Amino acid sequence: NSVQQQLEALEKSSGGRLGVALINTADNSQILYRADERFAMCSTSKVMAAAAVLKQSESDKHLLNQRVEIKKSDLVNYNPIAEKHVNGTMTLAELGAAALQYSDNTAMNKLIAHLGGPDKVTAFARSLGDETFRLDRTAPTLNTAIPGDPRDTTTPLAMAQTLKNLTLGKALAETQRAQLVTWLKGNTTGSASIRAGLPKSWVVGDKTGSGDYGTTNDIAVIWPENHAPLVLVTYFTQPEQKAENRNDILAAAAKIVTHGF
Ligand SMILES: *C(=O)[C@@H](NC(=O)/C(=N\OC(C)(C)C(=O)O)c1csc(N)n1)[C@H](C)NS(=O)(=O)O
Repeated sequence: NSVQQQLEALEKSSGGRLGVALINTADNSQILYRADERFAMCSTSKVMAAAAVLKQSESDKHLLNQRVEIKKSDLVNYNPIAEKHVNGTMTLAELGAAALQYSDNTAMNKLIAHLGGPDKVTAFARSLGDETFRLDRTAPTLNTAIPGDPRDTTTPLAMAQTLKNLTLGKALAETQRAQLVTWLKGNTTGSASIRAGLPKSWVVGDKTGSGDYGTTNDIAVIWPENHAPLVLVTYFTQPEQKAENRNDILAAAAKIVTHGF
């Protein structure tokens, strides 16, 4: 059956709602499934916050090494890196690395605070031509992922387009683009998500997110060995608040849409 039929069948088996957008940069073709529907981004939103700081750094050569004080009161629900630095400092670069590669929620919050609040992350997305993205809350409440809640949402297509712009395209000056890509490639949290649906030796940069309603997300740039890059967003969410997360669904979707590549 067709790729579309395969995705529909995956969603049917899934017990939830699947959103996929793949951009094949070889020919600019797309594989879209519920790609204009809103999903809670959860921690995939951290890419936008880190990139907003990278944009600022273009015009401030001291920004990435700027010290940020980490206090006990900054710790939240999940902060494996920031907890190592309580009573000390981390640089903005180190906070970007922790936010993206470990999904440290304290690090995300420091990025947001530095920028001046969630609305400034939204403004940065808008500056990239993304009319869809919105950040409304800090971590961890940005991961509540309540069905139909527009807060902290985007669509798979909007996020795939913006991720392509960020990592391979026109959003950031070169040094900054390269830094974002280095961060994403070194992600530690994505083994069982998109990466698990791909050949083991393909190079991937990604950012995961998991929240309530079993909301299980991953956004990736994928470099095949003999082909142009693919940009892939896989979002998944479920009807019940305490549903288990389902990274296996994301891996399955990735395998479906990258077949033949
Ligand atoms: C981002 O998506 C972020 N999610 C959370 O902080 C929530 N749970 O995360 C962990 C991994 C601890 C979990 O047990 O699911 C969460 C659930 S409900 C709520 N308000 N927050 C995590 C840290 N990012 S990820 O990339 O590791 O998924």
